[PDB]
Amino acid sequence: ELDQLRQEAEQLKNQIRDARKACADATLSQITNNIDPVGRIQMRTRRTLRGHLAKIYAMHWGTDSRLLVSASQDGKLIIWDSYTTNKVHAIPLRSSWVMTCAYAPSGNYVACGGLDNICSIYNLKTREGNVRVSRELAGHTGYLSCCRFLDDNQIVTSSGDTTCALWDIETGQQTTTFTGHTGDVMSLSLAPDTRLFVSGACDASAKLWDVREGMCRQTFTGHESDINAICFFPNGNAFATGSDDATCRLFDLRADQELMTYSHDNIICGITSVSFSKSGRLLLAGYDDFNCNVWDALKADRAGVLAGHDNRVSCLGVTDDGMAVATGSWDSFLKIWN
Amino acid sequence: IAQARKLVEQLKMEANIDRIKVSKAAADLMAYCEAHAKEDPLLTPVPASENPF
Amino acid sequence: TNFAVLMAHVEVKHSDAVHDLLLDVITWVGILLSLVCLLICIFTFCFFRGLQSDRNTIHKNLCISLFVAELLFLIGINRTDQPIACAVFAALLHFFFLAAFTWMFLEGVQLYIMLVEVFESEHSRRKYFYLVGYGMPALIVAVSAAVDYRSYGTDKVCWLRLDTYFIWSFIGPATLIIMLNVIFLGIALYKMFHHTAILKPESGCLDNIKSWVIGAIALLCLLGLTWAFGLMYINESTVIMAYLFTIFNSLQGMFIFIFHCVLQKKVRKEYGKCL
Amino acid sequence: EDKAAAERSKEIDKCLSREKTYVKRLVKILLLGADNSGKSTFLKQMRIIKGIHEYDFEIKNVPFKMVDVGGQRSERKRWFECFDSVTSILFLVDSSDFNRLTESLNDFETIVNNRVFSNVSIILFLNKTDLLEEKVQIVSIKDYFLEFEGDPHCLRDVQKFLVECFRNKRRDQQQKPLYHHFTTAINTENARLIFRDVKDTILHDNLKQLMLQ
Repeated sequence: ELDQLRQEAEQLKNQIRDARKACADATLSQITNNIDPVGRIQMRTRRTLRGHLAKIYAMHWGTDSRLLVSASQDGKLIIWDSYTTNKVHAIPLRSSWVMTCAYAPSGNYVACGGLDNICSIYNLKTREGNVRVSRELAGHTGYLSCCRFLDDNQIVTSSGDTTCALWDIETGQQTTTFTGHTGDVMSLSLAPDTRLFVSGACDASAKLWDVREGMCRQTFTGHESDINAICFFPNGNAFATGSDDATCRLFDLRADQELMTYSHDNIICGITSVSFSKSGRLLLAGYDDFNCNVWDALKADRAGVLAGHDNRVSCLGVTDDGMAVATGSWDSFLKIWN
Repeated sequence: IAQARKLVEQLKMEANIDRIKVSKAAADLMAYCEAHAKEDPLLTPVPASENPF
Repeated sequence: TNFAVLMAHVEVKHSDAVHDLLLDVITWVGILLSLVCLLICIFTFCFFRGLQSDRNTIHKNLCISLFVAELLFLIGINRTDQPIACAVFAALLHFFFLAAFTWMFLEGVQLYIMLVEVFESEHSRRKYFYLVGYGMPALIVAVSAAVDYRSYGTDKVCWLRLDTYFIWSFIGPATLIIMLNVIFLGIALYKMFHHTAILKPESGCLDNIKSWVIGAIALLCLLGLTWAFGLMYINESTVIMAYLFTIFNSLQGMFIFIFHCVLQKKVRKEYGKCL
Repeated sequence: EDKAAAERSKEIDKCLSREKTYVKRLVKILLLGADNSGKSTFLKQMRIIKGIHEYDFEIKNVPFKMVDVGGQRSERKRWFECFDSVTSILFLVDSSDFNRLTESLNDFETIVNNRVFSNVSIILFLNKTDLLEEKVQIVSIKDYFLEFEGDPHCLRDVQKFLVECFRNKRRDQQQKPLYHHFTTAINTENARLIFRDVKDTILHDNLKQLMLQ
């Protein structure tokens, strides 16, 4: 019955596969074969941050490219100062299992979450000079894997129970729920216009979501394992993601097709984190081989290896101005490259 | 079941959304590369005189 | 001349003197080879930050004390024509040879800590470790100088004296340390056979001792049990017992480097990362 | 001067230097059981009392943390295995309802064989053992299972049979040992047994360094 229609619309193309083979001329490699390679990229460690006690899972930068926050399994948040290696604030936590961080654009609030299935919002600047818990948002059913800010009074979360949600901080209730997956959700990225966002999954698939209306518009596939990280090209018209199959890929939205693949022959272990650059010419990726690789997006070859971490690299970040690379591994030393 | 109907409706609504040629949607990244190729510090190194940080 | 002079209480008079040359050449070669291998380990234990614990400090301080003592022995033991030099040289040799034995006793203390009181302690003891390894060799020198000070320089060699029984300021503590370090070696040997020959054996008593000959041999270097051979030299026919002292105790840096610095996984990986 | 804020940066560091001796002196063990295992009664009778629950106590001036997961062992993903710093896994299973031993044994096999838990110890608790004497005379173990060779009326034979079946599916040699006991509601000796079974797994790690094997 309906299975035949589903097969006709999926297995028998019907603009889902036929329309894919009606938009590509030969390959983007033909167009890009007229660009000289970037060359050799060598980076060093400028400053090293110490003070944590356990492994590090997440970190986030700031709007001024000067202050950053990071989380550890110890159960503390530290607001650093990359210019002078000085600690400004240290905030304890109620749960020692933490997986996410955030940093409000106005620099007045800090968000956190983990295996307690609850998001916590702390106020930074207030009278009497002390940090205290300001909001405690609960209502999920799985476990949080990513949370981001939109303004001072709106926050978006993604959970491991195959859902995403948007919240109103002032009241404490949800407004829109994005359902419709099969596996867990491991990442989330916000477009640089505060209008849409993109969510990965554990079913080797990714989806693009609209905030206001609240339904999916585009779904992409083409992997064979869990999808780990995701981001945006700094224009709002492309993205790139990696998986546990040790392969990276780049996806578009208007053409609605896969364009570029990044892989090798000695890469057996998978990828953990993905981040882009200012001009989109530097894709930076972290693996569990105690290293961190740099690919040029247009080409499909490496151009730099960032060694120096004794243990597995877990978090990667770039600034807004464009002068930093922040890395955090399973040891307790954040590293800054320039 | 309602799940089959929801899946069929999603497939129908995910097919007639129009498309574009791959070259036209693939030269955009190349154009953006030289659109902001001078403000990227990690790509083109800058003189060290810009403060000791 | 020779190295057994440190642990000798009675003078020896050979005949058809051929053994003195073979007792001096071995001493020279052993000290020269040990001094080289005793400096490569100081950098390993004081520069790398991954290998930092309560056991690296003991090794570091023991190596430093041994290096200073051996250098002083090489430089200042035939300057007999000068009294002022000999007095101070003997005092320095006494201090810097007692410090090494105290740091050797701390190794047995560490073995007891690691194999009986298994759990970590509430408050740190890394400061007390410094008050006992460098505190006792100060009080001992103080009282020794108080009793009789002019007896710091002989007519032939330059250290202590044996007509006034004054060499027993270095022998008594050494033998006490050796006797305590023997009790410690036993507790490890009982634990290594019992536990790993009752928990993961099966039918068959095929000498479990063989599975762990190394490590057991390696601990002999740190515990310093070979020095007892110096006590068994009381006759001209008993040369075979002083012959082995100059063959093993001079070559102590070599063993302590080839067992605890170039035959372990953690140090090998620390070198490989730098490479 | 604005550069006189370093004092604050120092005041934080001291705060993080006083708790460095509390992580090196910490032991964490992970509890696992079943619906009828008896987790609640065992937990409540130890002078101690949505998501993961945590309990903290001390035996002979040594911190101990109990991490309890409520009905979420079905997560077969790999990102959930963040319990790589645990020292022991404590499994609880019943021994009176013979109809549900197969599923429990399969769960035990699945939990042990994972590669992450390769440097941890396994403690086994067989609950009941007080209802087993009053029940074995009416039901024969030869019916539900057919591998038993001993007399199906002596308690020792069935106890050895259960222990052997549980212990014969632990593979990959033996990097760390396995233990087992027989307690239901002692609430006076359970703490001591765990303490004596977690001390040994630290001797078997200390001796490895002092042996070069």
